[PDB]
Amino acid sequence: KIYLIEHVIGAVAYDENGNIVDYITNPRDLGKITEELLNNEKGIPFSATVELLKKVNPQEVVVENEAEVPKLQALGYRVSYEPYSKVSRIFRESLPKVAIDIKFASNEEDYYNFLHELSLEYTRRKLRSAAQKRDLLAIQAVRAMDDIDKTINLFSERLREWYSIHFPELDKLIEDHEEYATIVSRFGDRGFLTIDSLKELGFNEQRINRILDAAKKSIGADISEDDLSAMRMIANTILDLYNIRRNLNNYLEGVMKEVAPNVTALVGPALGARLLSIAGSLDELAKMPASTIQVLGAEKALFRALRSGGRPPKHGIIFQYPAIHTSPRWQRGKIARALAAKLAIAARVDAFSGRFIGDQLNEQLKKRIDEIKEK
Amino acid sequence: KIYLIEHVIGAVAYDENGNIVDYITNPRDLGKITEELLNNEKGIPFSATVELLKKVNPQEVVVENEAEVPKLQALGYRVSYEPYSKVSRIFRESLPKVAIDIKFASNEEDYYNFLHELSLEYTRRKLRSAAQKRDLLAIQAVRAMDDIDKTINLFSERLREWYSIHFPELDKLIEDHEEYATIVSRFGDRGFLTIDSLKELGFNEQRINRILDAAKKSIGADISEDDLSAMRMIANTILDLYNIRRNLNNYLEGVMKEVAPNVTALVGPALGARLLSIAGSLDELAKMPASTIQVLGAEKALFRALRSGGRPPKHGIIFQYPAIHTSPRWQRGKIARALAAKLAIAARVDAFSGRFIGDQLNEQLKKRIDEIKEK
Amino acid sequence: ASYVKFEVPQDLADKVLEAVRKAKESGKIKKGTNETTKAVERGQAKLVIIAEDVQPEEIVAHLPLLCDEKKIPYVYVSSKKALGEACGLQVATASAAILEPGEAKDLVDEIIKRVNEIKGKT
Amino acid sequence: ASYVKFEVPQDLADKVLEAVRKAKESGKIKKGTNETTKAVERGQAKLVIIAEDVQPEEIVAHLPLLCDEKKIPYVYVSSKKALGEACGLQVATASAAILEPGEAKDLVDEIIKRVNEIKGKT
Amino acid sequence: ITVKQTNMENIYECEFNDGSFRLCTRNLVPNFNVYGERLIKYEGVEYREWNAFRSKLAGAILKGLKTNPIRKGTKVLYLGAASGTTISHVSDIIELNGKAYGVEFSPRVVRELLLVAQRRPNIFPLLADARFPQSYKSVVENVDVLYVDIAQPDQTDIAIYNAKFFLKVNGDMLLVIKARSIDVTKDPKEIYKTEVEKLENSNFETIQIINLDPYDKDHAIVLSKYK
Amino acid sequence: ITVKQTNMENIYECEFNDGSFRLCTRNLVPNFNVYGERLIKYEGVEYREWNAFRSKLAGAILKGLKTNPIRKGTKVLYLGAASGTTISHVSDIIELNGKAYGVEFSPRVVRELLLVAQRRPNIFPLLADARFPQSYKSVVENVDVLYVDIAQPDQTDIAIYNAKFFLKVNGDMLLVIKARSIDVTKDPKEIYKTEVEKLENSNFETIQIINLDPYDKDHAIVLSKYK
RNA sequence: GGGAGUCUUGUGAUGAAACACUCAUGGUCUGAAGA
RNA sequence: UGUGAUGAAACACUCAUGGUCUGAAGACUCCC
RNA sequence: CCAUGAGUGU
RNA sequence: CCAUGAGUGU
Ligand SMILES: Nc1ncnc2c1ncn2[C@@H]1O[C@H](CSCC[C@H](N)C(=O)O)[C@@H](O)[C@H]1O
Ligand SMILES: Nc1ncnc2c1ncn2[C@@H]1O[C@H](CSCC[C@H](N)C(=O)O)[C@@H](O)[C@H]1O
Repeated sequence: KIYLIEHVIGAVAYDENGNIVDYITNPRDLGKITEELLNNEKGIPFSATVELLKKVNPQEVVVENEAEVPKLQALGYRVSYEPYSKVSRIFRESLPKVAIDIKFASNEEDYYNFLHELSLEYTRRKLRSAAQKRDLLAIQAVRAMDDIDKTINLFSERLREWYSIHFPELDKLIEDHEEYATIVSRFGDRGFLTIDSLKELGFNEQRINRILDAAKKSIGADISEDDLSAMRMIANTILDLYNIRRNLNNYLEGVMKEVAPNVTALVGPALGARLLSIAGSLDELAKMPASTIQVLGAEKALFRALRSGGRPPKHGIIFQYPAIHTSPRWQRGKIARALAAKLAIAARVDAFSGRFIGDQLNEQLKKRIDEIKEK
Repeated sequence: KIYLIEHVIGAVAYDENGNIVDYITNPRDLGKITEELLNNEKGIPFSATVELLKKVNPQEVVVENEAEVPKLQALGYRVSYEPYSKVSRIFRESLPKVAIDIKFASNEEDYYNFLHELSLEYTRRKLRSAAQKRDLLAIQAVRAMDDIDKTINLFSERLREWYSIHFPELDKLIEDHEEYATIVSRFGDRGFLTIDSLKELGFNEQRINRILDAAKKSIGADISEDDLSAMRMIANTILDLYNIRRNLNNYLEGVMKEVAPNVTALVGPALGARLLSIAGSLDELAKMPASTIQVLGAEKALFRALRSGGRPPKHGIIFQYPAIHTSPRWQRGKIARALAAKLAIAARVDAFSGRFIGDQLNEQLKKRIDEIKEK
Repeated sequence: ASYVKFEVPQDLADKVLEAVRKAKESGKIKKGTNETTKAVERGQAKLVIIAEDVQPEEIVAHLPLLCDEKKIPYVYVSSKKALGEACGLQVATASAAILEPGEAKDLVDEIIKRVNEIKGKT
Repeated sequence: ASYVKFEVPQDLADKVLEAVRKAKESGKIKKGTNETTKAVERGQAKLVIIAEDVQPEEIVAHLPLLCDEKKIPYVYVSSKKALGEACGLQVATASAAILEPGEAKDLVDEIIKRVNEIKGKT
Repeated sequence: ITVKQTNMENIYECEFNDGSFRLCTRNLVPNFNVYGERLIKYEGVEYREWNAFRSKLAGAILKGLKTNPIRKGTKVLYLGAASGTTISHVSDIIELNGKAYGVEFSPRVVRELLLVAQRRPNIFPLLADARFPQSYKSVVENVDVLYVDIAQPDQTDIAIYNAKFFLKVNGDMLLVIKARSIDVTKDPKEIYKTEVEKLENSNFETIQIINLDPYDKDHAIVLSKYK
Repeated sequence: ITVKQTNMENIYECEFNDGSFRLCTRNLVPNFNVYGERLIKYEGVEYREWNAFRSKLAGAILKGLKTNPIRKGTKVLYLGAASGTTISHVSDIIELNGKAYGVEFSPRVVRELLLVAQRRPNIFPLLADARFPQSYKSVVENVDVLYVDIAQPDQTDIAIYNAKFFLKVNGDMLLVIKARSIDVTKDPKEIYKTEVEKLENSNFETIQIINLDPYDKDHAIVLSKYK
């Protein structure tokens, strides 16, 4: 029975007493070790370990990792594993020393110099594979989107309060922010409004006259071109952001169908991205119970209920789902509970690499929803 | 002794008993009555009143308003006022009726029809005189600036988090948000960076090399042009906002020196505007004690101390004054108190239309500051 | 001065200063423009005294506005040095307020009623 | 199936279904994938049982992952209807968990130790 | 659904689709709503749903207001009209015969008050400071009810000043006492006692004292008769 | 200003211009600070100001940490090194002779850990999950001290698991107990007790238990010896 | 009221406090000492 | 230095990690 | 930060 | 919403 150790130091074999039976030292090369450590994560044995398992011809071997075991079984040996064995400790107890003994380095001084830069290079590599995950860009996108959403509202609310010094009657006459924004942008003074320029936006003539009549009869203030042009900066920026938002939504849709199609199938890119942002990653959303997905984004409300035993939230960010906020109050709980269930399945089939199955998921959901509404 | 009444109905003279000695009915005309109502505010008697004070020749006359008295003393009569006299009450008790009796209208039906449209037209006029005030444009401008300030910071923190998926080392290498955004905007991919484009930003030759090396050895993720252009949308919005802020700053400076030169002299345009924004107007800023102006913008801190009997804030928005936040904690209290004191003087000379005196105020202030710092 | 709305005879102006002094001893007064401002805002003052020789004028100009809003009567004196040195200060004051007359109750009530007559009030 | 990490013999598989049943009576179990997930995240579960015929499979693929993070042992059975009808349900179940063994402690201890052997653990 | 008269003129209650009970008034300007309120037809007559959380008057009614001095043909002086939410309902009540003079000095808000007063001949808007009744002296008459809902530290004094100007003897004043806008530090219940006392010294005859909670926090309304 | 040694190796106190007392450690990389801390020269030697509010170890000391198992030339396993704030100071302490292995699984944060670990040969960064000590098994050696400051519900079990891997017998473990990251519902004082018992059943010898308040709210740190 | 089945349902029935902003009004420190 | 001495908690945000509901019932029909 | 009245976005 | 670690703006 031979206890096998795998380290930066190379590959070492031990008897059950803790004496080095045989060893094969690794090459002192940053490149190859870093790659072999990454490979070892998947269960792949060191190349130095392979050679050593040839040198010694052992009946029973026991390794540190359970992921290695089937790999070495495929290689011809009978293999098991012991997680925190006495032998594995023995090696590491003598690891300041036995680095020199098997000649990995001449002295302690530049063993550590190497191990330090191995670590630097080993994590540099891991740092990169994290950045290469596709769902991150999805997350950053919706976050910027929500920033633009928020800003649009702030700027629009500001513009209305501001521009209404000149043309107060315009505020309550135009419901939509983008429309309001375009008018302040194109004209400025209310007395520059004309039928033809206004027909160009799509305004039915009936509303144009109401706008124009309000502008004619306006109890607003007569104001200089400097004052108006100051306001128009915000109006143009508001218009800018709406365009950027529409561009980002289209981008988000692209990436989201790519990285998590089933979730997108269920709640769309925006709300889907939004849930990824809350969970942290696609893989974290996958590991969640429906009971969590259902309340994501309602943490203040949630822990309020948990501390005091009060009423929990029915829904978190999930509230944005059309079926929920449009439906009456008593149906919302059940729709959310039903959605979250399917979302959780959707997240899991998505993350563990399943192909699209959203059609039946949506069908199942709308079935369940239709039943709820008939009562 | 004749008690005189002034109303939309006209001008009526009463004895102390409450009988109409004589009256002169007003014209049933929106335009003319509205103006005399506005004029009566300043003390100017109705034209109907003058005619009436001629027909009857009373030795002692008494009016409703104290502002009318000096005007009517100038006209030759001995005049006083009783604010809520029995006579004025007697008049209005019969105001449904006496409109018809002195024939201002044929019946009750279209007295109110008229009185309504006058009221609509009278306040419509006042609505305009309020909007025409210059300090309002100052307040909206600076409020919007702070809205942009807030947005610049949010988008910048988003962009850094977002772009660092591709190029993380750039984040800690550029302190300035505007600088950072400028890199992402102009170049995009990190491998597109070139020296001359960077010399153009103002980068010293030494930093250019540190940046270029970082992009070379970057452990960031390789990403599509779709992914990059998404980020650059945010980057470009940042730069837009920076320009608009400065344009708003120049606009603000002009308005602030126009509407409040003395205050502007003490603390600059923005902070002056900011204080106007908290008070609501200049005339409201003026009426404030120094102890309030000192803590404006610290309402959370202030009302906590008033509720609990704890320690009050030293400074509100006044904190932004360079001398204060640069100074150590114990000097701040004395500097703020001195500033607020001078600010109150500045506000009052501003509101009550005094000509510029900011130079001596600043001089007085900088003296006290220097005295404080010499300890 | 332009913030001075009416004319105070010196017999009245002197009876004013005396009413203040008795109020330091037996009642409660406020000294300074900022505290007078708060006294009007808070509705504590029964009588507000403002100096006619303030430099610059606008420092106390808001007090007429404030006092009419809260309908608190105000009176003028000729010297700011005298009013401050009345107040128990060895320095000037631009304006002051009496919160509690005490043994100046009768004295104040006559002032606030004389300044009404010169204000043309019936 | 692909979420099934190791191979469970029907003799072992039967000792599981029985072990679940006694735990309904004498201990505490959780039935359903969502409750099982919550049981592992919270670290309450002593033994996790997963069915081999879930459709789609990915529904329960996460339990092996979750169980290794919190180091809770897991086992497979062949039929989801069988695991559910054990659990005191007349409907299927994809996965279940024993939080408290009760009168099955000895039975469970053998299962969690036999699945160790086929896992190649010394 | 069912609509029926209550003890007070032109004020009705609704039996609803589910069985809830909400206040309403007879719509003076049918097919048009001043805030977001529901429009309801019953036996071909339209009523406006009166939200109590918004209107203090509706609250005081839902809180046991003994008698309402606002009815068909009432002349009311309304200090602090604001956006016109509440005053619109009293417009419905007084019903063309009655008149309502709405004082309000905040331009940002009188702006939408304008809109309400246009469709409603009942209402005579006034952009003015309720502390100086001399500025609207020349538009209004004496009144039956003095409704006062103004956020001011000296709100009570203001009301009294206005009363001896425009409030008929044996007329009524509804005074909304805003505790937290009078003093955020003092106990709301202390303020109520001291303010009612002020009314009682100016020979007002306190009829009823209502707490608007839970519809309005830290608020009370006084009904009293001027002598 | 004045600087002098303390009861513990490579840990110093400062008398200041005003008369305040703040902890500090000897600058391993002079002229360079990992966060915003003051750099201070005294008799031509540079020290780094050790803010206790940021570092739990500095807190534990200022709260009466009896003895420190982290000294000159100590080998430590540091689970949850994060941005490198605290671990940079233990770098100063162990001083090139000693070795510090920082496990941290948050890349967003290891990003800035790297910067600290390049400048400091003491520290060996490892982007790995402390729940799986097998994944960094092949890089480290055994250690004297197990410093565990990880936000995890089963944080204590993780620590014990890592312990029987890498912690020398008779080594010391500093385990930071995050009550609110174990359970926000349960009372912090209840949690401290139940977790320490986990250590004692796993034959750690509880030496000292410190409450970090006010430096860290709802936090406690335990010192015990592994057998 | 007694009995008897059917469909949906642990791949989730039942119960159950989603989040983020703007405007307008008022409540807005101390008070004679300091080098 | 009452034209304000002395005392004395200015405001707005970002990221990372952990703490993330309940758990078996609901709806219909047929026989006297 | 408290209270009142009017609104906005996902 | 709690705690921890890292930062930003007027
Ligand atoms: N001194 C004053 N004179 C006139 N209006 C005042 C005033 N002080 C405050 N107000 C106004 O009074 C209003 C009080 S809010 C009252 C809401 C309204 N009565 C309703 O129930 O719908 C505010 O809009 C404010 O602008
Ligand atoms: N399972 C895990 N394995 C390793 N690190 C973890 C972890 N869970 C949380 N952490 C990390 O532990 C850190 C706790 S804050 C402690 C920081 C460090 N001890 C210092 O004082 O400087 C967090 O940054 C978090 O990213």
